[PDB]
Amino acid sequence: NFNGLKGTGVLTESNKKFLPFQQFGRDIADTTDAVRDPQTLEILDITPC
Amino acid sequence: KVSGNYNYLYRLFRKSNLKPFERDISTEIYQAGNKPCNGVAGFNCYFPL
Amino acid sequence: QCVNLTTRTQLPPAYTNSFTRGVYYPDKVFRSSVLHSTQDLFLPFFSNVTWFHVIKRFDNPVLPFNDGVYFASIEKSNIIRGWIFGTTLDSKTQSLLIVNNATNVVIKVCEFQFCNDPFLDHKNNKSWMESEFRVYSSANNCTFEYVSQPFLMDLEGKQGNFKNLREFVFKNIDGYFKIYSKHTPIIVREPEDLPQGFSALEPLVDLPIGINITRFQTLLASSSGWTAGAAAYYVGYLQPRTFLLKYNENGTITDAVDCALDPLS
Ligand SMILES: *[C@@H]1O[C@H](CO)[C@@H](O[C@@H]2O[C@H](CO)[C@@H](O)[C@H](O)[C@H]2NC(C)=O)[C@H](O)[C@H]1NC(C)=O
Ligand SMILES: *[C@@H]1O[C@H](CO)[C@@H](O)[C@H](O)[C@H]1NC(C)=O
Ligand SMILES: *[C@@H]1O[C@H](CO)[C@@H](O)[C@H](O)[C@H]1NC(C)=O
Ligand SMILES: *[C@@H]1O[C@H](CO)[C@@H](O)[C@H](O)[C@H]1NC(C)=O
Repeated sequence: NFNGLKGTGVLTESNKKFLPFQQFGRDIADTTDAVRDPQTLEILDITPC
Repeated sequence: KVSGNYNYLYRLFRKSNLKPFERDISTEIYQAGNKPCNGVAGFNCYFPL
Repeated sequence: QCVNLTTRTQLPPAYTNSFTRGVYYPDKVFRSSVLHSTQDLFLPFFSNVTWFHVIKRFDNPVLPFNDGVYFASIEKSNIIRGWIFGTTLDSKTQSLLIVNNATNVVIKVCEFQFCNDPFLDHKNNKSWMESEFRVYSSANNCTFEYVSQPFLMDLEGKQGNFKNLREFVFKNIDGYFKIYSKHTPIIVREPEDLPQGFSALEPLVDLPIGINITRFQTLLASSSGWTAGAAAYYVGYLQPRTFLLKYNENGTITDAVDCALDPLS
């Protein structure tokens, strides 16, 4: 539950590089799969079951 | 108040519909006709405030 | 206190075919190696953008504002100190002013303290020392203040072989005043109409103040004497179109193409 983003899946460490203004990450399906944890500033990767 | 209140001010004399989130503070004299007028009230001289 | 210019020898405004500049990130999201199509306000390719060249002689007239402004400057001298925007009328109406000279970037929105001229004296004969720091005299009432960290403005530079090319775009939408910035470090080429290539405009700042703007003028700096330098800048407008953008593996904008420009487009 990331700021209202209620989802289910597995969370890995994402190696891609974002920008200071960037906060999310989409795909062809336009569903969020790469997120930024507000407290610790690494990048998480979301993969469904 | 018990004797009435007069501190709060407004204006209902504007020419056209303002766009959303537009601020107007200036006290340009309201006109009702093509005759130019300012200051004292009268025909086409009504104060906006 | 401010002192007027007089004896205005205005150069004819030159015209340059703007090749590919003006593409910016539409929103603060991330994509990766995917094409996209977006309807947005833009400056089209191959438009006759207005070129102003500044060489005793100062030329900076007031220009009308319509649907954002794409501004570019190729310089080294750091003469620019901000921008005057709005519907001022000797600041008895609401406007906003920008000062970003050395210490901080300050944006004020007010029924301002005002001058009768952008600069101050202007300068003494040889050097470009700054004095009479007050660029504003007397007001009625103010609305908004903003203070932030100063931008990368290197002070003073050589005449010719300019490297400081900074492109800003100014957008107004229903009180959202969004300024996007991009500075490129080095251009070994001499200042001409030549520069063309690929670039991206990272977003810089947003202001939710909600005012009305109809015209704008720049801000550049008691005796009358100066050894003339070189300054080159460009101003252009925008209109709503739709663009096709190609992303990359890293997540940056590589190429953009118009849709209503050419039949091939
Ligand atoms: C917001 O700014 C516009 C300019 O973009 C101004 O339009 C004025 O509208 C009145 C309406 O009759 C005209 O009499 C003026 O001549 C217009 N100004 C100019 C410079 O032409 C005005 O300041 C604002 N408009 C609205 C609708 O709020
Ligand atoms: C500049 O011009 C304005 C125009 O009204 C005038 O009021 C002001 O005194 C002038 N200043 C100087 C220094 O000439
Ligand atoms: C092209 O530049 C000329 C030079 O004066 C100008 O008159 C004309 O309006 C410009 N056309 C466009 C489409 O910008
Ligand atoms: C130039 O003249 C101004 C007064 O108009 C003075 O304040 C300033 O110190 C002078 N600067 C130089 C370098 O002579």
